Amino acid sequence: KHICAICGDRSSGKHYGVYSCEGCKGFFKRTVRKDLTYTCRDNKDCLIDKRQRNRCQYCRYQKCLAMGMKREAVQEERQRGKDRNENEVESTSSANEDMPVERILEAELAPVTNICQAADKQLFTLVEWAKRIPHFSELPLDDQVILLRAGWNELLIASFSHRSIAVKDGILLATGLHVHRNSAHSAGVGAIFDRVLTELVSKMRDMQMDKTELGCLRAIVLFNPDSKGLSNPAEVEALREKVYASLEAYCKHKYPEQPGRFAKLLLRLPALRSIGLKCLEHLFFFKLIGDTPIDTFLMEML
Amino acid sequence: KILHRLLQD
Amino acid sequence: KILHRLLQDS
Amino acid sequence: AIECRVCGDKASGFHYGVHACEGCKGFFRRTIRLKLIYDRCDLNCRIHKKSRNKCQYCRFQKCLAVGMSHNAIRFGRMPQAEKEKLLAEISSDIDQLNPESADLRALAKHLYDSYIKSFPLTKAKARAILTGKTTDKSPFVIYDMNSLMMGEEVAIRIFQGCQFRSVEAVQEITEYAKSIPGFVNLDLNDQVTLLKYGVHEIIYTMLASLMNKDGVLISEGQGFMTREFLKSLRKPFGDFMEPKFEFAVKFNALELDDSDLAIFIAVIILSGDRPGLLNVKPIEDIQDNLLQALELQLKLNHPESSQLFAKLLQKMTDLRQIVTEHVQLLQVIKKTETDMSLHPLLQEIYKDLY
DNA sequence: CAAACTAGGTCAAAGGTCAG
DNA sequence: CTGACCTTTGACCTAGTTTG
Ligand SMILES: CN(CCOc1ccc(C[C@@H]2SC(=O)NC2=O)cc1)c1ccccn1
Ligand SMILES: CC1=C(/C=C/C(C)=C\C=C\C(C)=C\C(=O)O)C(C)(C)CCC1
Ligand SMILES: [Zn+2]
Ligand SMILES: [Zn+2]
Ligand SMILES: [Zn+2]
Ligand SMILES: [Zn+2]
Repeated sequence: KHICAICGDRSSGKHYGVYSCEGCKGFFKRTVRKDLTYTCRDNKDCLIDKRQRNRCQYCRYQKCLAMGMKREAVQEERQRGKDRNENEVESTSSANEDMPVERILEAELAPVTNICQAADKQLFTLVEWAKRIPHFSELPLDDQVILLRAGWNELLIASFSHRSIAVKDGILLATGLHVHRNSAHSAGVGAIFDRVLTELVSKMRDMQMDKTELGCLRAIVLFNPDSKGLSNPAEVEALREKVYASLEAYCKHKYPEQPGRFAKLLLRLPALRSIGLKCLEHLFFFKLIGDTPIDTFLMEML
Repeated sequence: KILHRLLQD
Repeated sequence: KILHRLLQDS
Repeated sequence: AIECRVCGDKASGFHYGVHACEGCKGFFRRTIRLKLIYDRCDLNCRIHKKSRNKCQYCRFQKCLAVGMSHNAIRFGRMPQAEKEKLLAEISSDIDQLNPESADLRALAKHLYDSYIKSFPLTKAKARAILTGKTTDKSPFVIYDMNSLMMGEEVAIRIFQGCQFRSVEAVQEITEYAKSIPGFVNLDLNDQVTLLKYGVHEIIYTMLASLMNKDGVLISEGQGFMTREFLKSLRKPFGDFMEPKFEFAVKFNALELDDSDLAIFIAVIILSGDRPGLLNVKPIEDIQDNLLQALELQLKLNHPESSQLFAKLLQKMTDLRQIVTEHVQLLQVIKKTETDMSLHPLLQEIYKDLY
C-alpha cells in the first residue's frame, strides 16, 4: 500500500501516527513499553534501511521520533494485575503506623570554620539518627549511602534551624556557639545566613513545630527516591509515602483545630531546599578555593 | 569510605 | 519594576 | 455531561439499559454476539478509562453488575429526562455541594475558567496533539540542523528562542494572577514580589504539560523539538534542558488535568515563604484557603490516588530545586560568552533572585 | 411524519504471541 | 530481540424504533 517512512520497507498501514512497517511498529512499542535507553556507537549517524536497521537501535528510534511516531499513542500492557497490594488489609486497618511516629520522635531525641566544626561533629550523628528511623536499616546498604549522601546537607540544616527556636537573630551550632546574625555579614555570608533566619528559623518558630513533626519531615527529606543510583527507587518512594501518611494523621490527632497544618508543614520543604543548594554553592567555593578549613567526613560528602 | 564505614556496622 | 506596569494595567 | 457506569469517560448514550461509553458498549455486544468466556479473576479490579482493557473477566463482570442487559435495550426519546435532568445528584448538591465546601468547588471552577482564558495551550490540547487524537497536522518535528533550518550561535538562536517565550508567558501568568481572589488587594510591593519568584515555578509546571520523555511542543504546538536534539548542543547549552525534562517526566506521572493544574498554579504564586514580603499574614491567608480547595479538587478527581495531595506539594520543592539550579547555569553563561542580549523583562525578574 | 435515539456493522489501528 | 501474522478495540455511520 505504502512505504514505511522509517526504513523504506513496505508499510502495512499506519502505526502511532506514521506509515511504518510491521517491524518498526514493534520496535517502537517495545522501546516505549519496557522504557529502554539506547546508545549510539557511531556518531548518531547510523543509516536506517530495510537491511541495516537493526544495526543500531538508538539511531532507529530517533528515525522513529523524527518521522513523527508518537510515544503516547502507545497504550500499556493489556495484561497486568497492577496491584502490589496484599488481599484484604496489609497491616489490619492500615495500622496507620507502619512508620510509627514515636520511633521517629525517639530517633529525634537521640565564623565559618566554626560552623563546619558542628557539621563534622554532627555528620556522625546522622548515621545514628537514620539508623534509628524505621525501615532504613532494612534497606540495601548502598541506597543508604546514596540516600544520606544526597541529603546530609538538607537534613543537617533543618535540624539546627529548629534548635534555633527562641534564640532570635542567631543560631546555636550543635556544639554550643551562638553565632549571631551581624556576626556573619562580616564574613560575607550574610545573605544566606539571613535566609535561614527568615524562611526557616522564623516560619518554623511561629508555627510551634513539634519536635516530632520536625523528625517526620527529616524522614521525608531522607527517603528521597529521586537520588541517582538507587538500585530500586520504587521502594524508597514508598517509605516516603508511608511517612506522608503517618505525619498526615499525626496532625488530625494532635492539631484538630488546624486542618491545613499538614500542608503548611510540607511547604517548609521548598525553602529548605533552596537554602540547602545555595549552601553547597558556598562549599564548592571554599573547598576548590584551597581555604580547606574543614575536616574529614566533609571529603566524601563533597 | 567514611559514610560506608559508620554504616558498615 | 517593569512588572509594576502589568500589575497596574488591565 | 454524564459518565459511563463501567469505565468512566462520557457515555455515548443508553446502550442495553444503562449509560455506557462506545468502548464498553461494543465490548458487551462483542462478548455476547460471540459466546466469550474470560477465565475468572478473584481480584476485584478497578475499572477505569485506562485499566478497562486489562482484565476482560473483571470488565464484563462489572458491567453486568451495573445492569447492562440485552433485554433492557430502549430506543426512542427521553420522555421524562426532565426527571433525571437534574443530574440525579442535585440532592447531594444540597448536602455535598456545601456548606463551607460548596465555596471550595466554586473557587476551583472560577480558577479553572480564569486559567482557560489566560493560556492558549492547555494540557488538554497538548495531550491531543501528543496522542495524535486530533484533527490537526502532525507537529513539524525538529531533530537537527536540517529540520531547524526550516524555521519559516544556533545553540543561541534556540536559547534566546526560549527567553522570548517566557516574556509572553509572563504576561499571561500575570493576568491569571489578577483573578485570584484577593491578589490585587495585597500591597503592590508583595504583588510584584510574589511574581518575581512565581513565574519561573509556574513556567516549568506549564511547560511540562507539552512534554513527553522524547520531546517538547513548541511555537503554538505546531512544532516539536526532540529531547535528543537539544541534549546535544554547544558545550554549555547541552545540559540546559535535561533537568526540565527529568522534572517533566516525574510531574507527568501524577496525571493532573487542567482543572488540577489551574489551582496548583495559584498556590505557587501565593507563597508566604518568599523573601522581601511585608504583610505575610494576608498572603498566607489566601494560600491556606487555596490549598484547602486544591485538596478537595484532587480527592474528587482522583478518588484512588494515594497521598496525591502530599505528592503534588512535594513537586513544589523540586521546582525551586530547578529554578535555583537554572540560575546557576544562566550565571555561568555570563562568563563563557560575551553576548547576553537577555530581554529587559527577564532582567527584572532574574536579577537579585536567590 | 420529524425529531431524538440505538443496535449493529465496519475498518483502521492497538494489542499479543512465539518461532527464528 | 525481531517481526509475520492473528485478535481486539472502539470511533463513526447507517438503518430502524419510539416519543410528541
Ligand atoms: C526548548 N523550547 C520549549 C520551551 O522551553 C523553555 C525552557 C526554559 C524556559 C525558561 C526561560 S529561558 C531563560 O533563560 N529564562 C527563562 O525564564 C522557557 C521555555 C523552545 C526552543 C526554541 C524555540 C521555542 N521553544
Ligand atoms: C547554614 C550556613 C552554611 C552552611 C553549612 C552547612 C552545609 C551545614 C551546616 C550544618 C550545621 C551548622 C549543623 C548543626 O550543627 O546542627 C555557610 C557555611 C555557607 C555559612 C552560614 C550559613
Ligand atoms: Zn519500517
Ligand atoms: Zn547509531
Ligand atoms: Zn465505559
Ligand atoms: Zn480482574
